Formats: sequence, structure tokens, C-alpha cells
Amino acid sequence: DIKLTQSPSLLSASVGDRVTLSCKGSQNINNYLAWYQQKLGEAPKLLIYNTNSLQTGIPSRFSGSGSGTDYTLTISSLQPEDVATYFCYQYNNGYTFGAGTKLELKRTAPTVSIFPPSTEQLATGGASVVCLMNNFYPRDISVKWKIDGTERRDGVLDSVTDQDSKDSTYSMSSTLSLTKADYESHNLYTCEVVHKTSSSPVVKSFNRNEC
Amino acid sequence: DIKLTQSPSLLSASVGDRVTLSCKGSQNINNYLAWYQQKLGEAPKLLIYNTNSLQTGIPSRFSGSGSGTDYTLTISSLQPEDVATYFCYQYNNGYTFGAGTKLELKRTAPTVSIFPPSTEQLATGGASVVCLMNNFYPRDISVKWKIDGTERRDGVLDSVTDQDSKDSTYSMSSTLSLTKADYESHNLYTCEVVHKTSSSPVVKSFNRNEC
Amino acid sequence: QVQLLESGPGLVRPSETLSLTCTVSGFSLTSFSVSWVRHPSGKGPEWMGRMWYDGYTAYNSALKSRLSISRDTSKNQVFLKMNSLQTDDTGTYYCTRDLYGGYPLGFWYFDFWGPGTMVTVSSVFPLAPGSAAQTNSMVTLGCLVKGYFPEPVTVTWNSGALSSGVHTFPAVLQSGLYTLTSSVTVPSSTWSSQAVTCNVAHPASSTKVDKKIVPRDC
Amino acid sequence: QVQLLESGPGLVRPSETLSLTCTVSGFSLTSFSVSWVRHPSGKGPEWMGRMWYDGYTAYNSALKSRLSISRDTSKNQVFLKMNSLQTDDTGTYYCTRDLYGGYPLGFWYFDFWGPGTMVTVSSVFPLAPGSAAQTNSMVTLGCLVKGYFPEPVTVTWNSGALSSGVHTFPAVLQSGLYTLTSSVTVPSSTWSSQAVTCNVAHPASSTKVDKKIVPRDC
Repeated sequence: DIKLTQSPSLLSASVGDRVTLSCKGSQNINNYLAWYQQKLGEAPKLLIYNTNSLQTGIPSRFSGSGSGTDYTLTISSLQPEDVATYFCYQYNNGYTFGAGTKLELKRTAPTVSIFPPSTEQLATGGASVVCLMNNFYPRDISVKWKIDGTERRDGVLDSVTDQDSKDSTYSMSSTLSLTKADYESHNLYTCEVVHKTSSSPVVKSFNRNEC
Repeated sequence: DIKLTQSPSLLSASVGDRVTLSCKGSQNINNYLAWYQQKLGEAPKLLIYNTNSLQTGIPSRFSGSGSGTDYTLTISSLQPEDVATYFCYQYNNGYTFGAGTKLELKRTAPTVSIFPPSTEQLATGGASVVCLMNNFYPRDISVKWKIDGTERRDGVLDSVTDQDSKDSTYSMSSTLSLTKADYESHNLYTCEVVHKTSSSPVVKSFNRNEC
Repeated sequence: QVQLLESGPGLVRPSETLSLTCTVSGFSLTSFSVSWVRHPSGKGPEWMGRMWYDGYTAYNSALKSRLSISRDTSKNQVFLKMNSLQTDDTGTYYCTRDLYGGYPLGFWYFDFWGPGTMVTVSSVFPLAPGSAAQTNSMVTLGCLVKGYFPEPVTVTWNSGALSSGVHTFPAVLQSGLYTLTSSVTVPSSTWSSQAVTCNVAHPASSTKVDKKIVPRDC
Repeated sequence: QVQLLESGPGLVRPSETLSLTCTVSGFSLTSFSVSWVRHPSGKGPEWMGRMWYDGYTAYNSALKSRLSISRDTSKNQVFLKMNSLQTDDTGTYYCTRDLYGGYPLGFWYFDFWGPGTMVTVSSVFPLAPGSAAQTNSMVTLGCLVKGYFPEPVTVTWNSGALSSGVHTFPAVLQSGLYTLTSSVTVPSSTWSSQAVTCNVAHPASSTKVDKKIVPRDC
């Protein structure tokens, strides 16, 4: 069949910005090419089809274009809810997709809050504390899980979620979890954050039998 | 050839419990013995072979030992998914199996529910009522098919299911059956259970055109 | 990467001739051995014959006189033909892979109701609450697969996306007919909004029933 | 008015056989085409085979050898069956509707962990301020769903009447178990007078948990 290539693997611009995405078969695909968008944990969406032809729901900032082999999807007016991965599908010869191309915007700013174990969650030999860390801009941060003074470093594990449809920020939740025990061996529970959109960090705390 | 004898036909212990299984040929089996595990509707699994050698995937709580004639499979740490039927196979003389040895576990409690004939199942001069009992232990239950005070003690059959790969309980369906006739001939339809888990008996009911 | 599937009639008239097909994968029938082993309904395993890597075949004296094994490299199969069955030969037949003496792998499993009678498609009636059970998270439902022969039927609720709480009790014999009743258990949420359905299959009567269990109304 | 739902096991042992079921509304399997497309965890979409309107079926050469599609009009379903998985057939499998070449609708979505282990229900413990947050409009709550596997879960908040301020982060992998932690923001007004509750589901463990998520007292 035909192999499809989808040149910038990752490309990021800003609302307004007019973006252009590429895909090029290893054999004249004439003009049957389709762009499917995927958007994380959803099913892909047909944006345009056989080469340049807005599906019946996709807005008009979408727009196809090409000739056997080389094709292109531009978004003339990046909005904020366009971050997704776009795959080009080629069915002239044999029915193959493309590596896809991420698309991130750009913007800037954080927001935090801490949560100790559940009466329950505790009651069964385990305590898991977990500092959240919502709608913050430069995807990179970095946390620090302390404990009176102590700073236990592991036994934590976090995620960040994807760029918002809506307000191009990430989020990041992490926990630190222990034994019920030494949980039940301190009053003090704290988590410093640290972004950029402050030099001094950020840190929220939390004391044993307090809530 | 050699006849293989598996002494304890059925044996039951409890998680943790170290169990030992036997098999003894009628002629020196010169250490050519193998233990194959079954597990209801699944193909036998080779646990150990050539008297005492763990197959390439069977856990280590499995272990073989023996000398011509008398051999033995011992599970040093009964797990809850070990419930199975183990057969010993002897191939020194002429390829022979063992009656096999069932193996059960421990824990105790039940659960009930009754179901009348289908608007379909009925329309056929047939009406089959059923009383199901799920995840109960010990394996011993008793059932009571009673109609309006009545108690029709016949025209009913039932099964049990095997001990659980998961929560070592049993289960037991039992269905009393009759005509679209006298089945029509009553409103009232009840089944008392009776375990141990309870002295006072369990019993669920139903009334003709009601559902 | 070793497989070992076995195809064969479901029913066989007595007198007749049984004939199954081991169909190996993952190896070479000229570099391994394969044999037939059975489990006569109501008895322990029995080794029947073995089919060497070099063509030689060996039979269980007892079973020899009427059972005969052979193979076909090219297509990768080891065969079994047993002339003059009894109602004694009933039960699942398996074929195996064989090393230094015994068998490592292999064994898929394959049944054999072997009587002078014919089939009978299964009859699938639903199982549900005479109003009764309502708000408790958990609702138990089920299907009654009735009047079918020979063995086996195989129930799977909601195309097998359920599983947790799926209970299919073994079957019992009627006036010459088997009938079993599998059941399911689900949170009341899933009962309404979302639909629970059992799926019946009866291989030797190419039956593929599916009865959705709606809630009784009366 | 076109649907396209897909049912199938959550977990399949390697070696085994995967088998899903596309169940179409809104059209006729004899006047449209349907096919299977997967998203192998850590890869891009892949077309596997197509099930024509006239019965013909085409397979992705690569995936052909072990994957086989078929349908049953009468009940309106297109089926997979892929024998001899790997660990790297894992991920969500979708079925689609097909026009002049590609697919217009279809794709409601479906996942699908194939390792050799089993399930394990989710464990839902609330998330709430240790007094802390009080009068600011605006208080963030949460609801740590822990220790579950094959894979997803899906919480909603307040029976999904919330939605903004909902924020379920991915989940990582423990001693072989998955756990997430989803959260919710919300004005202080709603989170007294009016009750906010998470509302968990793990469909391969028919789990349907609901933890209200009341204020801490200490």
C-alpha cells in the first residue's frame, strides 16, 4: 500500500495563528486523502475528506489541499479547542493512516490545594495524601512533598492531563502515599509547588486530626 | 502397563495451608512421573514432570518427589486459585493417568433470588420456575420448593458449579418445572433455601401475574 | 507459541466411526510427537495412541483394535479414526504435544456425545424479577437455555463484556435432553439505562441465540 | 440517527482469541460497510479489515493472518475475532461506518487490555479540605479511585450535571494496579446547601461506586 508521512510530528502555535499540517504518501494518493482529528480519549473525527471537503459539521477554519502524494490540512485561525492530534488517512491505494501530528497552543499561570487520606482510605492501613495543581500554564512545574521539615521524596506518583479544549492550561495531580502507620506518626502534612508564575514557592499544608 | 493410584480422591485445605497429594504405581515408576493440573473446562496443565521438575511456568509452591512406585505432589502454600483436579501421569512403563484428586478451600456465607416462567417459556404449555443461590459456602445448602402452602417436592433438578478461581464459594441453581397448566393454576410461588449461615430459613416468593 | 486445536463431529451414531483432527501450530510434526488422550465421561484420562516424529504410531493395546492414528505434515494435522464406538467412548478427546516421555503443552479440549440419536437446538427463555428487586445496587438476571442435545452450549452475557458475576451452572438431563441455566449479576444502574443480554451458542446445531432480558411487567 | 456500539471482553489472556461485536443502529448492514480500526496503546490508528455491504471482507495484510471479520444482518452486528494476540494488540478497538472510501460517523469508542492476569475492582476514597478552604466562592473537591485494573474507569461528577470545573487526571500504574484521582471545582454556595458527589464506574468489574464527598470534621 502507500505509506503516509506527517512531517512536523509536533507543532505548536497560538490562538489566531494560522497553522498548516502536512502528510505525503509514497505513491500518488490521487486526491483520496482524509484528515481525522483525535482529541485524547475520544474517537477520531473526520474533519475533511477526499482531499479538501469539510465534513458536515467541521467549521470552516479547516481546509484540505493537495495533489497525488503531497497533501495538507491548514487551520486558518487556531482556536484554543483545537489542540488534538490530527491523522491523515489515505485510501486511494490501500487504507493507511499517518503517525499523526500533535498541536499545542501556547499562553501562562498555576493554582493548588492539598487532601489527606479518607477516614476510610486510612482505616485500611494506608494513608494517601495528594496535592492537586490545576489549570497552570508552562506545562512545566515541579513539586516537592515534604512532611514535618522532613520531605519524603518517594512513594508518590503523578499525572498532568492534556491541554484544555477551552483554556489551554495543564493540570497535575500527584500523590504521596504511606503506610497507615507513619502517616499516623506526624501531624504536619505539606506540599510545595514551584512554577515560574512565582519565584517564591507555593505550598499548602495540613495537620493530622485537622479538617 | 502400570496402574496409578491417587489415594485421597478429594482433599480440601485453606489458603496458606501446605497440602500434599499422592499417586502410587503398581510397578516401580522409576521416577518417570508427571503432575497435570486440570481446572474445569480448560486443558490440563503440566505442573511438574520427571518426578520433581517445575515446568517453565508453574509457580514454585509446586514440587515433586518420589521413588519407583510412590510419588507425591505438594503445594507448600495453598493459594485460592489452586482449586483444581490434579492428575498424575506415569510414563516409565506405559503411559497411564490417575483417577485424579479434587482440591477445595475454606470461608462461609450465601445469597438468593427466584425467577418465574417466561412470557415465552410459558406460552408453550411449559412454565419453569427457578430458585438460584449464589456464592455460598459451605457447599452444603438444602432447597425447598413449596407452592401455596403446598411444597411440590418433585419435577425439580439442580446443579452446583465449581469452587471459585476467585472467592472460594459455590453456587446452586435449582429449577422446579411444571405445566403452563397448574402453573397457571396458582398465583403464589416460593422457595425456601436453608444453609447454616442462618438457622431461620431463607425463602423468596412470587405471585402469578406479578412482575 | 505452540497451539493445538481439535476439530470433530459432535454426535456420532453408535457402530459408526469417530474421526477427529489435531491441527498443530508453533511446531513441526516431523520434529515433535503428538498423541490422542481422552476423558471418557465418568472416568479418568486415558492415553490412546501416539504419533511419532518419524511416522511410527503406537496404540493403547486396549483401544488399538479399533483406533488408528495418522498425520499429514504438509497441512499440519494428526488424525484419529476410531471404528466401532460404544456409548462408552463418550466424552472430550484431546490431542497433545510430547517431549522426553510426557506432554508439555497442548490440550485444547473437544467433546463427544456418542449415542444413536440426533441433535436438538437449544431453547432460550429469559430470567428476570417478578417486580421484586429494585433499588439495591446489585440485580441478578439470567437465561434458561433449554432442551438441547448433545453437549455443550456456551453462554456469554453482553458479548462477554460482563464476566464478573457471570454464573453458568452445569446442566442436567431430561427426557433425553440437556438444559442448563446461566445467570448474571449487575448493579441496578446498568440494568436500566444500558442493556444486559445473554448470548447462546450450540455448536452441533449451529444455533447462535441471543435473548435480551427486559424487565417483567405485571 | 446512526449509532455504532461495540461490546467485548476487557481482558484477554495472551495466546487467546479476541472477539468484539459492532452493533449498528440507524442503517442497514446490507446498504453500508463497516470495519474495525484500533489504536494500539502507544501508536497511531490502524485499519484492520472491512466488512462490505455485499458480504465481502478485506483485511490489513499484516493483521489478516489472525484477524477475521463477519456479520449477522438479522441482529445487525459486525464481528471481530482475532486469534493469537500479543501484548501488542492492547488498546481501544473501534468499528466504523464507511462511505466512498473513509468513514463518516461511527466510532462511539472501546478499549482492551490483553495481558495474562485478572480484573480487580476500583477503590473509591473521597478528597476534601482539612478545614482550610471556607468562604471563597470556589472550593475544589476530588475522588481518588484506587487499585483497579485491566483498564478504564470513568467518573462523573454529580451525575454529570457539573462538568465545568471537572478534572480527572490520567492514571498511573502501581504494583500492577491502576489508580487515578479525578477532582471538581465549585462555588462554596453549592458545597454546603446542595451536595456534590463523584460517581465511579469500571465496566470490566461491573463496579458502579458513588462516593458523596462531605466535609471533614476535626
